[PDB]
Amino acid sequence: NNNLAFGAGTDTKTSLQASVSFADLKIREDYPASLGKIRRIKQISVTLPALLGPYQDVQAILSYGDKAGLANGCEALAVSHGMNDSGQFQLDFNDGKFLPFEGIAIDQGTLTLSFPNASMPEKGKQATMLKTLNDIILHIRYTIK
Amino acid sequence: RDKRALEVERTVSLAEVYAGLPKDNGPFSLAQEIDKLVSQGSGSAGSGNNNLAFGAGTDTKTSLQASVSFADLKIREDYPASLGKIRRIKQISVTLP
Amino acid sequence: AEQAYRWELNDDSARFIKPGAWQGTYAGLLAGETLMLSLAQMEDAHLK
Repeated sequence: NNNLAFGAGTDTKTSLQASVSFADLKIREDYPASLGKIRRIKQISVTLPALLGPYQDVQAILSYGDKAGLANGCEALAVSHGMNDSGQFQLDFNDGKFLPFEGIAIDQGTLTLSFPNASMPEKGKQATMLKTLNDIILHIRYTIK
Repeated sequence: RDKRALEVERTVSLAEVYAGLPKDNGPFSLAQEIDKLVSQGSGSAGSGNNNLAFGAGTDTKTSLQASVSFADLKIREDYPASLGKIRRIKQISVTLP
Repeated sequence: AEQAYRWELNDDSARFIKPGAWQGTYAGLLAGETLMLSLAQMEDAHLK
């Protein structure tokens, strides 16, 4: 699950997908288990320290594998500017609705990030931006209870 | 039926879409042409909905109208169609440098 | 409201709404008073 490849399904062949496994991050080891055994994600933001164009935007989709107990549309996230970027227009913690990735367990899952129109031999518009991409930063906010 | 949508902000430069017009549709530069439209009495630029002209109706003859077509922006090509087929505008802001 | 209860407290096995509030024999006259008790049992278990 810690791979870097393209989309296997239809009409996503030119999408650069950077996936990561939650179990290989070992976030549970950062605190003792006597604090609490229930640790679940609250909110995930994306920072992309990349050189951008003059008036340009990043297209990126941060999605999740398992749609089992999660709400409708809370499995994905759209990155637009990539500087402490969440999918929301206004990140409001009191709107009454569940955030994207809220309630996902710390240990299990697979977190992927697709970059549409990425391949240069098909002349994608994001082929030039990804050459200057240094790192992908995930601000994972989680609760311990 | 209510879901949380992938809500996306896209920045559009009208100088880069008027210069990026096809060959026989008469592309132009935005900064040079406004200097041409303002200085003289009447004029026009471009073809179709991606034009630069004046108001055709009453009491708007002195109004410089810069129009653009949504279908020529090709915003739908920025994401795969497997994400969703319903894509609708939420809010539009204007920056004038 | 039960599925929002199960998602905030990590208890999928939790069950407060039970299929007996509608009695077709008596036209279900206490259907609202039975579900109002089950919503009160759900929130009192949520506050604790």
